[PDB]
Amino acid sequence: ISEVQLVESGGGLVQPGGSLRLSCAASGFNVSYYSIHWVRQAPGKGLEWVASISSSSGSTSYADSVKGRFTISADTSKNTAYLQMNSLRAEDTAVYYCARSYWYYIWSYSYGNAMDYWGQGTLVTVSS
Amino acid sequence: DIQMTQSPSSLSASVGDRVTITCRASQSVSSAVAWYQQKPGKAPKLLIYSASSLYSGVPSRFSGSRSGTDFTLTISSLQPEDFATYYCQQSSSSLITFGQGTKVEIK
Amino acid sequence: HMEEKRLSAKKGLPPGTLVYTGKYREDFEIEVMNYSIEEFREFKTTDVESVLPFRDSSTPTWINITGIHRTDVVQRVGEFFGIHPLVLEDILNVHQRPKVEFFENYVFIVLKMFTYDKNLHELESEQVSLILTKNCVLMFQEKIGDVFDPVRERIRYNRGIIRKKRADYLLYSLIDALVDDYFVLLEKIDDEIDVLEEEVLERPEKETVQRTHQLKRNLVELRKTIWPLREVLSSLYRDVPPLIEKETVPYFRDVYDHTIQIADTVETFRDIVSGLLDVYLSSVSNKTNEVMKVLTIIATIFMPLTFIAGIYGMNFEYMPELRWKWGYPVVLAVMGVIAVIMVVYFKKKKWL
Amino acid sequence: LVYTGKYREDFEIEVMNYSIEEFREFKTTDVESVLPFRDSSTPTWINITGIHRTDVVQRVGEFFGIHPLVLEDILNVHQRPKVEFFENYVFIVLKMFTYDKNLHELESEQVSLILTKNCVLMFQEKIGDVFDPVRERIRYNRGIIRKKRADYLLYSLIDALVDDYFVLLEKIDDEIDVLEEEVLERPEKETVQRTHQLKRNLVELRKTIWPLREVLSSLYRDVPPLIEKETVPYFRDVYDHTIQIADTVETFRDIVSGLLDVYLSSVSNKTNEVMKVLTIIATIFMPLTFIAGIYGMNFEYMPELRWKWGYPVVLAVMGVIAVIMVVYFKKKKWL
Amino acid sequence: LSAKKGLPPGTLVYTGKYREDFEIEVMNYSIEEFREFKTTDVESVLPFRDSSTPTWINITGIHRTDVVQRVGEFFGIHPLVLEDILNVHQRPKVEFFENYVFIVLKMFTYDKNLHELESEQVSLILTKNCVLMFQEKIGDVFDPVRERIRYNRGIIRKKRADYLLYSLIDALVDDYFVLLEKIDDEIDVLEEEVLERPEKETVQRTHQLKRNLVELRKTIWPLREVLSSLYRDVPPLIEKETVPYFRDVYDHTIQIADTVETFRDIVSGLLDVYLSSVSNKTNEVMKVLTIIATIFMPLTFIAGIYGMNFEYMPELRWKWGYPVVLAVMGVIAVIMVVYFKKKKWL
Amino acid sequence: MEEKRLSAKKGLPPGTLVYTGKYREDFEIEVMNYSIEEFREFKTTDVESVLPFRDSSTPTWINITGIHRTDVVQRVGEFFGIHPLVLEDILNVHQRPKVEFFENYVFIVLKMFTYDKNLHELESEQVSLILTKNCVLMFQEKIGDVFDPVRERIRYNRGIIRKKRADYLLYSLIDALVDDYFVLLEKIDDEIDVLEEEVLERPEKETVQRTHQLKRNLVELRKTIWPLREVLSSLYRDVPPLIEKETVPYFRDVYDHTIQIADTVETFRDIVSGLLDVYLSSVSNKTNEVMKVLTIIATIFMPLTFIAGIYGMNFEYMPELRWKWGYPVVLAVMGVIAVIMVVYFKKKKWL
Amino acid sequence: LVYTGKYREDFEIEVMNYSIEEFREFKTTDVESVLPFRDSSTPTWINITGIHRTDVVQRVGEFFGIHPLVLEDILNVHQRPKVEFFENYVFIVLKMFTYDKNLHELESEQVSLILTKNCVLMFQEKIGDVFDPVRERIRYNRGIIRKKRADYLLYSLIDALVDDYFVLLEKIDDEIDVLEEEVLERPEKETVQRTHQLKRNLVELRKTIWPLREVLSSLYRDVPPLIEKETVPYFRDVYDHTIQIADTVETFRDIVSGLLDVYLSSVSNKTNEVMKVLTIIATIFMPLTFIAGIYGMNFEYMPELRWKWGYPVVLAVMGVIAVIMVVYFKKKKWL
Ligand SMILES: [Mg+2]
Repeated sequence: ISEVQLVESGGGLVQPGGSLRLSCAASGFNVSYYSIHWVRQAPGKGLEWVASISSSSGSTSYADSVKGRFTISADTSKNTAYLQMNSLRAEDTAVYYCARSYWYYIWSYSYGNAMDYWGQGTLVTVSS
Repeated sequence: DIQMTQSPSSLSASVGDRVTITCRASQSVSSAVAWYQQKPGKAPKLLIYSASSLYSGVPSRFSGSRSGTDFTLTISSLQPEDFATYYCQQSSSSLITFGQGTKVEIK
Repeated sequence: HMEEKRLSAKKGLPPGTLVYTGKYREDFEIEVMNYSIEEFREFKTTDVESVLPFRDSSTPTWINITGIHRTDVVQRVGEFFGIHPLVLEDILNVHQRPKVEFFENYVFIVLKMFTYDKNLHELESEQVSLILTKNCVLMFQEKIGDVFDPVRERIRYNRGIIRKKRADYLLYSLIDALVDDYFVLLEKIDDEIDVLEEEVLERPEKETVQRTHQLKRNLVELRKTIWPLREVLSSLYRDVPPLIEKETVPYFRDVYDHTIQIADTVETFRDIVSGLLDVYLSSVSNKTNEVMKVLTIIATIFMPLTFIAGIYGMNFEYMPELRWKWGYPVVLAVMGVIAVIMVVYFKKKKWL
Repeated sequence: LVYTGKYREDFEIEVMNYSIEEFREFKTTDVESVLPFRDSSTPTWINITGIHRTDVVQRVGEFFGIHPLVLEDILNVHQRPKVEFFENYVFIVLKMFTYDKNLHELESEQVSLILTKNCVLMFQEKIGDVFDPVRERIRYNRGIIRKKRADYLLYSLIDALVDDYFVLLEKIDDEIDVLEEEVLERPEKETVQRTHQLKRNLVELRKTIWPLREVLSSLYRDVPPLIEKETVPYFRDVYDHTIQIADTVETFRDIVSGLLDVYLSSVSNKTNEVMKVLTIIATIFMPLTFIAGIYGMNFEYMPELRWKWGYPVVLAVMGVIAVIMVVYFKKKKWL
Repeated sequence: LSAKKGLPPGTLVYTGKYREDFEIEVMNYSIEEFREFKTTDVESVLPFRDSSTPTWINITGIHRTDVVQRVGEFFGIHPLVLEDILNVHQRPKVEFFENYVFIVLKMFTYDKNLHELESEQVSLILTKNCVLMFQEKIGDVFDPVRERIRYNRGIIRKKRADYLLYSLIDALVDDYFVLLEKIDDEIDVLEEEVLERPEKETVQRTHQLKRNLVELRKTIWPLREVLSSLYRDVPPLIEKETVPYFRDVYDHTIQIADTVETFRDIVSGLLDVYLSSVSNKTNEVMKVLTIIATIFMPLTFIAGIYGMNFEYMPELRWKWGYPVVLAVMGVIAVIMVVYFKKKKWL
Repeated sequence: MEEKRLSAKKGLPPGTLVYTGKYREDFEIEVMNYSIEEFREFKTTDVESVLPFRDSSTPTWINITGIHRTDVVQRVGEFFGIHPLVLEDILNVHQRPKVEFFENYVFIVLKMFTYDKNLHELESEQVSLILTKNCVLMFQEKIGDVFDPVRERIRYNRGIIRKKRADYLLYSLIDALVDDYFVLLEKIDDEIDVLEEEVLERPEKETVQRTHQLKRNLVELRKTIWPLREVLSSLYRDVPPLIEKETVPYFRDVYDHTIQIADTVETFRDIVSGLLDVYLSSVSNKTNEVMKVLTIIATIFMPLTFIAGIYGMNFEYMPELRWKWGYPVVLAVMGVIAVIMVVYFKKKKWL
Repeated sequence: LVYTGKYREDFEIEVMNYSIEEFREFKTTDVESVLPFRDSSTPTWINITGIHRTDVVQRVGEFFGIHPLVLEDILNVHQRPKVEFFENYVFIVLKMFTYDKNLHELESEQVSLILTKNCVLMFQEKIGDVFDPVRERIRYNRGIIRKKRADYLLYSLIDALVDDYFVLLEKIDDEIDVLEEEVLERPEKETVQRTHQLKRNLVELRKTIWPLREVLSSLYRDVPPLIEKETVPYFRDVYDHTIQIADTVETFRDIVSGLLDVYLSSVSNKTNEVMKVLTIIATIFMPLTFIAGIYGMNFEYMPELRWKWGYPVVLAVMGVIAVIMVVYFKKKKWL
């Protein structure tokens, strides 16, 4: 029923040092059976992976640039992912994408995840 | 962290040519490298995973090869719809990092 | 070995995640055949939930889920059907040999299909997992293309006696179809071995030896995958669980006899491969014999001639170089003499 | 429908009716007259030679009530021997092989039998089969074949065929002995190809024989529907024969492989033998020639002089170095 | 040679190579009674089927088909197994009949000096309380059974004919044991020969041995099978009390098979080892062929440089001239030889 | 003649007790009568002091180590009602491993192997178990066992050995024997690796002798392994009255262990089969190195000596009268040809 | 007491005494300062860097009441990984590894862990190890190690060792991929030596990793009360990780073996090529040298005057026979 679709929301202008929560709604799949990544892209720069959540266990992963500041979570009841951003700096203005990843197998000791479907991406501006 | 240095950065080629983009991992990653493409203003689209396997639905012209810590994406014959930025990603560790990108433009 | 069954933790992975250990991710589909004595209904779909209410069905049913790269559908089916998480891992794990396990409510059988492409001389293996429950047979595959078409035809057109029996006969039919596919694969290996052996005698190049070595590896893998199949059938007809009826055991015994035949054929193949391997070495050694024979012919004829030429070409200022008929031509005669005899001697050994 | 065989030269019909009193023979080149037509009183034996004229096959299938499927299965040549049972008759398919000392390859023909009450209806492909002695038993009234029923006739035909298999095995054994002697004493390049061809013949025999053993094991021990219980042991005979034949073939296979290795053992040795020659002569003449080059010099001032017969001195030192080289090769056992 | 040609199934022609001697040894025993005699007359020993005590009739040298035919007719023995018993080239087997059981087995003899294996066919017909054993010539292996029944040893005297058949089969299996012992000794000798001192003829001998093995297999595997037919499905003719005993012999048979199989594998290795050896040896030869060449083929070339007929030769006295080049020639040899001394080629 | 003869007890009747082994030194009897709350160890020598144990109501582990004395075996068999054929099979060392289900007892014969790393020899000693009523009889040839963990488990309440009947004791014995097979397979794998390395690096005659010895040992070991699967399958699939229904899954586990052992043995056999061909290939590679050296020197110095001899005949019409620095230019030609031929070999990568 | 290894450059002692309230760390080069810590009820982690100093390890051995047999085991560097269970202390022997992608060598440094009540003793051989993450976790209180007993410390150390094994596996995977690419296409003499070295390294890694898996299995499955139940699952998880390693190594071995196989396939073809070259070169020069010598004697009656300008004609015939030989080598696929 329905195709896979990731929809980002909550982005917008915010004062430096503030906080806002980005919401990623997933339709077409259960968030519990996959991993949800947040990837940041600054205006006119390359991609930058910022967060990752595994809803089946609550295991989280954060980039060194945002460790201790960003908080990623997911709720299966609403089938949604959330990224709470506080102590927000002016460097964090960027477009955020919410992507779904699946694990694949290379050797018995090594695994890797590839991001199948990405969302539209919401622009967050930190200035003024 | 693992640094993926991706070269070139401003590759330019004509339709029907053969394009090779290389990217090198700072340390050892066990073939867990993916290749994405991104057109301006749109979300990235996955092309290659496991550095050799071809994702479902993408054209067969894309190919991926690995030699040690050097990962090469090759377009055998360019198309008018194949001019976009290309990104490596290493997923060996839980901290996954992207390359700096390689824009492909008409010549 | 034996211990409390549990999920296996893996490094660099969330504690509860199940990973598909395969390469095929092209497509996914679910085909359901619910048949009885009177009427049957079949349908192919993509939504998983549409086939969930078939768990509690009085009539036997067959749910073929092609494509297990979608771990979500596999997990949902296993969770609703009451399948153990370790069994789900075994379904998703592909780098394992065929096996059989017996649980309270289901029996779980891992088997390997096989395809052979003469071009590229490749032997590809695809894992199929069967779960037999009280009134349903689940079959997890990897990609489009199975060897269960005869069983599908029998269900559709009411041939055989498969319609009059329960799911145990369906499981037997699937296993028998897989064994027949194994027999067809062995016939293809017959053809490949014959074609390779008719060439290895007269075209002894390195690519032929590479083909022979990869064929030997293919037969090694075939033995390693067919012996556990024999054990699976043996445990299936000698340790029947309550799920499998007392009847239909002789059918499993017939399948066991078929896999005995297959194992014997593989055993003969394991020696035929070495028979082919020896021939290339024999032929190359024969060619080496020929080339070195002509080399030693030349050496034997010419080294003494050069030696005696050097002997009569060294200056001492007192040398009997003036003899009957001026002396010199006799030397050449001697040359020819100490030449022709050598050739005659080689005619004793039939060289050149 | 159609067949696959290659022979279309000759066609024939041979009926041989017999009983205790007297026997009848027609041998016509057409359907013409078929007296029994399920007479159920006289044992009949009808050979038809030829498969090009399929019309007779369809006619006899239509009359005696042979199912169309087995009629279709009849007109095949690339099929293994087989057997089927029916409430009215039984169906049987075997094959003859022919061997010669010309090019070492076996000519194969497929021959079918059908047993109905007092009727042995059979299809051949070529005249001059191995069933000639059996005809003798009919003609000269020898043995107990001219006693009762028609199943004993089928047993006699199968016994004649397994006797043909035995004589073919004897010919193959003689060929393997000849190749064994050749490999042991006269290795040749074509010898390995001949051994491979012989191995191909043996693997063809292995392919064919085992279905025959299955056919015989199905005729016995299965409680055949319509076969006299007095004649059941006779089948066992040929069954045992088939088993023996199979075993022989298996052994032959193994022994052939042995040749395919032992020949190699000579070839790798042959190289080594040639080794010594090339290693000996050089070791005797490469230094000697060098010594000549030492005395074929052009140096102005040398010890070169009549050093008490220096020319035979050089010849004698060459002789002594040659003899020490040859005695070193004697003690090394190279030559 | 196994070809009966175009003969009826009721033929009683004998196919063998032993017609020198022919006797009948009769041993009739009970719990307290013993009798034994040799005879050359059929009717002297003919009326024994209607007896209440076990008897053993060894009719050796089956080349006069009249005695075999008369014995078969008197006992009601089917002429089919008359043909089978008179056919030497028959694999071991068993047939069950309502009134008797028929067994065909083989006795093997080994000649070490010529390295050959001789086969003889023996048959045992057990009927009620009588055992008719048909042989081919003088001499057998059943002698320990004879001393057992003559000196009142074991429990053979106080048993039925089934135990006598079991004892005869056990003696035959024991003969197979000793023959495999001889073959094992031969294999040990051959492996020592091919591993320590390999020559050209050795391989031929190896082939001969291998042949014997497969031929032995041709007889060994049916034997196992026939004993199986005496254990997993026993007729009323064989007493239940003696059923376990046959099982024991069955074990022996399967053991024999295993041993034979093992032997085959060893022989299969042997030839490969020979290849190894010869390959090693040729390597050594190559080294020598290089050494001399590397020593003497360069040096003579130097002579060819200074042996030309050109006129402008710095050859009169160039620091004594002549011997100097000899020196450097020898010098070169030094390097060459020490080079080889550093590569372990001597 | 070696101590592996099979034609022993040739002229002997069935049921005669003859020992056909090589060990005749040690003899002892060890009894471990264990119950739910006490255990008694009664290691003694006289047979008469252990016979009354057959009527006990608790599991017993009579263990007669050293069976060269036929008198003790005969007395125990007579007291326990053991068939004479079973006793003669017990004393026959070369008996194939097997299991027999008699009416009052179960008779098993297995083999345990000892393997010395210092000297490549694999010795086999059989063990005969007789599970009779509530008692287990063990027969063996010499001191030195593998059931020491079973002894420790009985002495100190580590597992559930004392909470069950004698069938579980038979289970523990079989499982310990299978574990011994596993560890000896590991040792053989170690030698497989060392011989593979020796074949790849140092091809000699000692190497081929060691390979042949390993092949012989492995084929004997496989011959012993194969009956073990049948023994275990008969133990659990065909349930006898003596073996209780509760013990069957344990025997199934041992059957799985035997299947794994057989698979590993087959893999080892395949490796050993390939090893000799690997040796031949390695020796061929070394001789090819020698081939290449000889061919290179011949290539460099045959044309050179030919064109050195081309000038030097007695032709007085040759332009040898100082054509244009003839000797230096011909030496330069020698050097040029040598250099270009060396470059050609470098192109072929031989040099 | 003898130290079998080869690392004896430096020696030092490290102490981590941590609890919930606080931790104290000190690096000392004297033996005495570490003796009293057996009495401390808080978890304690001693680290003896050098075992070549037999005096300090011996003093620790008889002060902690551990049998001299385990001392000999500690000094036995060439020892398999193993585990020993005793009444008051558990003994473990493991092997670290170091891989550098320049020399392709795999050197193992044995490490011994002795766990006693509320303390862990480490015995190493060289400066530098793989337990740095455990040190950081203890220092900065990142994990839950500070709230557990010494059994969790042993678990953390074993887990760090397994992680180092994973890193080594990554390096070996890179090496295997590079070597496979270089062997399948463009082989050379260096590649086969690299393959042999890689096979030796994989054999050693397998030969070490299986005893490690046995150690972990016997450690969690049934253990004395030395380690609390709370840490029982954690060890279990580590065992699973080891399984991964083991399986990977097995797979890796197979791949490497296959490579060697193909290189052993074409040795005889190389022999044939080499002596094709040698026979061609020796064929066209030995008779030429022979006839040069023939015209190189010193006979007076030699027909050496003029006769069509003297020398050149023989050169001609040389070329003649030469091209003849060339023709004889143009065919037969020699050239
Ligand atoms: Mg001269």
